[PDB]
Amino acid sequence: ENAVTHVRGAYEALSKYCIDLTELAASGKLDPVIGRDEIISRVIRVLSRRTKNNPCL
Amino acid sequence: ENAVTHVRGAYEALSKYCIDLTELAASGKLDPVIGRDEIISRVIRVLSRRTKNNPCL
Amino acid sequence: SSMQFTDKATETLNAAAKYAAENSHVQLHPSHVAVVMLDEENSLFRSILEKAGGDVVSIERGFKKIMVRQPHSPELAKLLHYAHEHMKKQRDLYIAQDHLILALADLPSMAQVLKEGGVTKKSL
Amino acid sequence: WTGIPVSNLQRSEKEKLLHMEEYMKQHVVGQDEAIKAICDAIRLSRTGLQNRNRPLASFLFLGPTGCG
Amino acid sequence: FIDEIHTVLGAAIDAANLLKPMLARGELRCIGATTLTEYRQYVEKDPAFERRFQLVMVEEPSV
Amino acid sequence: MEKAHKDVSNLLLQILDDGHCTDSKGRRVDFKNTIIVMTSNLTKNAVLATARRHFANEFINRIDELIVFNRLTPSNIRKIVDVRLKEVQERLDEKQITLDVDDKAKDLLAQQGFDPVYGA
Ligand SMILES: Nc1ncnc2c1ncn2[C@@H]1O[C@H](COP(=O)(O)OP(=O)(O)O)[C@@H](O)[C@H]1O
Repeated sequence: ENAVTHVRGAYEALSKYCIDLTELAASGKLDPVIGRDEIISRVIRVLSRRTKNNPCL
Repeated sequence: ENAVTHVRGAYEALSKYCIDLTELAASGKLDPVIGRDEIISRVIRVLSRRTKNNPCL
Repeated sequence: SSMQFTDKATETLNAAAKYAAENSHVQLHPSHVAVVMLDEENSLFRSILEKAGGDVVSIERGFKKIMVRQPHSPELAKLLHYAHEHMKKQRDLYIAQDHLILALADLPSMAQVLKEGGVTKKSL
Repeated sequence: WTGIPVSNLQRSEKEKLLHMEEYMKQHVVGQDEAIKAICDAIRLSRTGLQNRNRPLASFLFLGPTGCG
Repeated sequence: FIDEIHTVLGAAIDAANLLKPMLARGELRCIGATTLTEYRQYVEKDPAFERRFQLVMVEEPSV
Repeated sequence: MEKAHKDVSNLLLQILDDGHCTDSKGRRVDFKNTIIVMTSNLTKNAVLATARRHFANEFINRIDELIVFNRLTPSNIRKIVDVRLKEVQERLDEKQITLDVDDKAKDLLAQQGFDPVYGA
């Protein structure tokens, strides 16, 4: 009984130090982006290459 | 009998940790100040204020 | 358990230990806490009883009779257990003076004074 | 107690080092010139051709990853 | 997504040494986002950084 | 074995010479039966020359074999995706389940899941 009182009264470091962007999009808390169709399709093509596989905005 | 002991052990904290400067001046055991007529009287003209009533030499 | 205290709570428990020296006592009974709070003018324990509708005279007589029948008491360890539960109920983090007052209605030997004085547990 | 069958322990020491280069090529296919070089340092230090003051073998995997 | 990459590549402190084997071997990829003024003084001045980061231009909206 | 200073580099040098290290408690663990392998990333002639300049001079030459993994041959990628799917078939033979894969799905699991400079 005293153990649960002192405490109360993988993905651990990614939720405390960083902010998951997919969590806000899957919950309806992220603003949509309309007009960047010529940039999103280019980032995917960069990650599927050998030389220069890191896009830099 | 157990109540008069804790009381004994005017003011107590002012006679055991601070030296009263006005006591030595009333008995003549304090040297006078000659020449500071424009500085000593200036402190009196500051304590009678509403804001910044703490003059610092 | 993390039973942290505030600045105002330490001024009451420390004064309750020295208050029993004049009344000829050799132990720290939890009944001495309510006596010290009622002896101070415009205290926190007195303002609570005025809003809940309770006679402060009948309550003081209840805790006074328990002190006479008395010869750190083990009862104090049980009082701090129920007082820590009120800290999480009010959505607070520290333990103030009002948190120690709500624990008096949980003990079977201390809730009788609140009933005869007109203090309801649901209204407190 | 462990799990490895008895047939994998009753093999001769002089016969396991000969077929060692052929067993590693079953799952890893592509590095025909790298697996053969692995047995060159193990079979040399077990036949008295290397000083006993040195360990078994000292390797250094370089190049791109994902090969095996 | 690394916002303002010129700080992590050598401002907090220099952390580009621990991220070079990750970006080269493909173990941990990242997306850069910095200013063109700061992109020259931290990427184009290093031959090892230019061969791994590709120039991605962002169009600015008009009317 | 490249994200460190020179403290652990000099300690591993005595293992390849004396064959045992000095323990803090006072032991001499003989490393005569423990193989030492490393993993780094520093055609194949210009790759091994880079790692020789990063470490010490009296350490990169005492290595037995400097096996440098080259690029993946495209003709051998098809033979890799065929032996890996066999393990899935072994877990379904006890339930009388025949997992068949056509020639179209084998090409997608080879040109996408494998790449020379990206990793498996
Ligand atoms: N022939 C193969 N068939 C299937 N998977 C392989 C093959 N060769 C390598 N892999 C996979 O590639 C991965 C390489 O991991 P690796 O980069 O060595 O990890 P680490 O960097 O932690 O040592 C392994 O997890 C392994 O499952």
